[PDB]
Amino acid sequence: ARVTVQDAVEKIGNRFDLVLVAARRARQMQVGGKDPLVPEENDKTTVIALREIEEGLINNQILDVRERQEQQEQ
Amino acid sequence: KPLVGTGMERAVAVDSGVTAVAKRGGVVQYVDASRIVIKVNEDEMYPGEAGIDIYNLTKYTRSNQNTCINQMPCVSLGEPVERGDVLADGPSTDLGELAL
Amino acid sequence: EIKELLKLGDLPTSGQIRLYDGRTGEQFERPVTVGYMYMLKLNHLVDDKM
Amino acid sequence: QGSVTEFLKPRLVDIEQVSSTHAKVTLEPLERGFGHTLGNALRRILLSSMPGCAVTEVEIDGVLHEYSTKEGVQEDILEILLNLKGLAVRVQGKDEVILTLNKSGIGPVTAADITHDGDVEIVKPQHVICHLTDENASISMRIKVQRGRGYVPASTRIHSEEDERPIGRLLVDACYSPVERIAYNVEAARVEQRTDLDKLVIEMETNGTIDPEEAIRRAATILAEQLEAFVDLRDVRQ
Amino acid sequence: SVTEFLKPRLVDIEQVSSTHAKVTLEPLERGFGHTLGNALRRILLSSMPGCAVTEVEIDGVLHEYSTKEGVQEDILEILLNLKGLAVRVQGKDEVILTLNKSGIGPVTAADITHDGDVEIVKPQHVICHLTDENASISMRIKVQRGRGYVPASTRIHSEEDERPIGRLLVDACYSPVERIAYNVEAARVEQRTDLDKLVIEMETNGTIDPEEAIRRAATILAEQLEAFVDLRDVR
Amino acid sequence: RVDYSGRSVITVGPYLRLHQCGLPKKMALELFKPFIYGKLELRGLATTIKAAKKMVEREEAVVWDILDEVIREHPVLLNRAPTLHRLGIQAFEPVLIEGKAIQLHPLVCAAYNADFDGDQMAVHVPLTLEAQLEARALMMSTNNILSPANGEPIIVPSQDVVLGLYYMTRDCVNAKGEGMVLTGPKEAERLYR
Repeated sequence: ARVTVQDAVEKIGNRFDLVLVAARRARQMQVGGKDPLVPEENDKTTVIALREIEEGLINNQILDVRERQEQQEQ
Repeated sequence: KPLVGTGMERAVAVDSGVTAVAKRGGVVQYVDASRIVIKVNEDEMYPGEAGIDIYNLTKYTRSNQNTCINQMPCVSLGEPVERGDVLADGPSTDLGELAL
Repeated sequence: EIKELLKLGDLPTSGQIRLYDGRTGEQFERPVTVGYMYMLKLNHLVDDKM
Repeated sequence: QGSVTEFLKPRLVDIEQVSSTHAKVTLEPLERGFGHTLGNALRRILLSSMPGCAVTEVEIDGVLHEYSTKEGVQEDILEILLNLKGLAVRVQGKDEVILTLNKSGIGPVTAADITHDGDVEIVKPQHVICHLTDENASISMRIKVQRGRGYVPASTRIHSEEDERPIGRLLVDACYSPVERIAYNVEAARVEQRTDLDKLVIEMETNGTIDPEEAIRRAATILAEQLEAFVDLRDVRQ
Repeated sequence: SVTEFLKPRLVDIEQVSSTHAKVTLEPLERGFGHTLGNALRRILLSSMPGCAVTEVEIDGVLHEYSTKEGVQEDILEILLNLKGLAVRVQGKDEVILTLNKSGIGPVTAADITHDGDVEIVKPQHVICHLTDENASISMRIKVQRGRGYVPASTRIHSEEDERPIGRLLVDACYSPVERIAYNVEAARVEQRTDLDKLVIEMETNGTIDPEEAIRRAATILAEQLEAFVDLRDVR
Repeated sequence: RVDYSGRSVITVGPYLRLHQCGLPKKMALELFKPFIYGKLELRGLATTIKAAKKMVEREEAVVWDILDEVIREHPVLLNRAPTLHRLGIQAFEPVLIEGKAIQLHPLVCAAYNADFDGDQMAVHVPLTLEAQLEARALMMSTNNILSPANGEPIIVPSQDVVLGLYYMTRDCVNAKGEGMVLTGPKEAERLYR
């Protein structure tokens, strides 16, 4: 389990919209159509989304380019 | 009964009217959870109507607090009973001594 | 009179008995106060409250 | 380099008991480090793990529900089921072995009023159940005692039998713990042979059901059988 | 359901190199949590077979306290570095090695003379740093096989020999373990209410696989009770 | 009147984590029924919604496993009814404990100001993304430590922590052991031996 979000805050500090970003990733994996990029501790797709934000390869631009990429490819 | 106590609860339990006491005590004849009867001694009696004193014990009954109340015999049988002796215990009472 | 009676009951006058752990079996440091007190059960049970 | 081997034979032969409930179990040899761990650990294995047989449930004709009371008894059915729960009996052949009893007379009924069956052990001949006031009072009931392991409350039994069950069956909890309490002695043994050896004696208060050597024996089989899985480890070869 | 109990099987194991031991045992029946870690802790911790330094001899003043000597380090700290070394000894009970140094540099246990029946765990063990100039050191070390932890308070000290004032000899740690610990947690299986869960965290100095030492202690306990359960089980 | 409330009474778990809930099995699966139906749906152990309702009403043992699969990372927010400051509501990660009450972290109990005298407890279930994940990235008890009132981090390691650490750190003349040459691992062998 993630100890503290302050690590992802060190990645990109916002804390205002991190609810919407991590809720958007955990929404993509929770509704279906997305796969976890992190080895699972048995934590659910939400904590997998927290570790995905901590990975550094998921952000606002990644959700915009990936979202428009799935919308254009679909 | 509380192993640490006062001794006022001895009078409180009998004076609270919860326990079943005995009037004109005597040699007990028949016992039961529903009823208790006592043969009254000839020391003090009324000349008319003769008879002996009968008691009807209340079974498990609902209270206003949704609790359980009942009275249980403290005597076996054939035991002499004086005036004012408690025959049965109410809820949270042991041998006429209050234990809640 | 409390320590006189409790001392007459063969118990240690200080009211403290050496106690061992039920889990690990090791002894707790220093004597420990134990006794028997009157407790109370109320209507606050969490089937009624909860 | 030392004595070597292990302190085998803990022993336990030549136990002595003052009464049927009390028990004294003497372990003469021990290692200097095995003194407290075997007694204090073995008593926890014995309380936490142990077979037992306690009164399961009672079915009586003259009582429709637990709160009702028959005419001519000085105690209610709650207290009667408590006194019946206080019984301690062991059985060999089968786990149930139902029993029944009836009497008409004046007085308290002895625990020996139960009809004698194939496997019956009564440790409490002086035990008292209910009472019979006077005139003609005849009690007849059938007690069923099922073998158990731990403490089975009546809620689990009404949960398992909650699908179907007749009315009038009196369900009570079962402790299934024949051993009430365990004590021992930590004193060291002085043997005019060699170095130092520790001994431990157990004063054990039970219900008078299972022998002390059988209790310590079964506890040892539970501990060692529990270590049988620890002798081997999964993966971890190179 | 019947008189028999549950048999746990560990699916997980965790370790960091040779110095970390992390074991998880679940499920365990109620009351079995503290017995396992209690017996393994108090037995495995106190008594294990091993090897340790019984004495050390240093050149110069034979007394414990000494000054100067160009050792760059306090003699108690040299003895600490010597006690922080694990030695593998063959069937012989006692064996004596020596230490002699020259030049400029650290002093590594790998430079100690090599014996066929004596094995060193690490070349990186540092007894002391570079001494000034040359200052050839002369040390005669003796090691024995005990079971226990040798206390410094009570010893014979050979009456009137290398006895010095008090103390004497060199503290010796037989059991090759550093730290032992266990935790009891709640574990549920199906309809079971509460079950014991054992956590074994044991740091080991080296030369022995920690889990292999665990099953060893299992063989000492089961070896002590084996003749007690011998008449209990027919086979 | 809100929704989805256990209305429990506080108990104190010493163990597990500073943020976690000794949510009980009885309070569980009562408010988790939608997640159990959707769980049996996506997983496919059931057939129809009515069949899943039968599986839940029959109190099957299989429902407990997937129920645990949901409960572990599905947080629960907690508050005392006489609420004062922002930290009154905090998100914990629930784990089942047998009982009718909730085991609560005592260091957090001082943050709630709640007492064990029997004061009531309001237990609410957050709803999906914004609630669970907002309370996960914001309202967690370890994520919020500093108190914007005094300005210092508010933690009360009082009672047996102050007494226990007091008895831990202290000195005594003579007694036993004198000095010790062992340094780092002296507590295991020295203390426990």
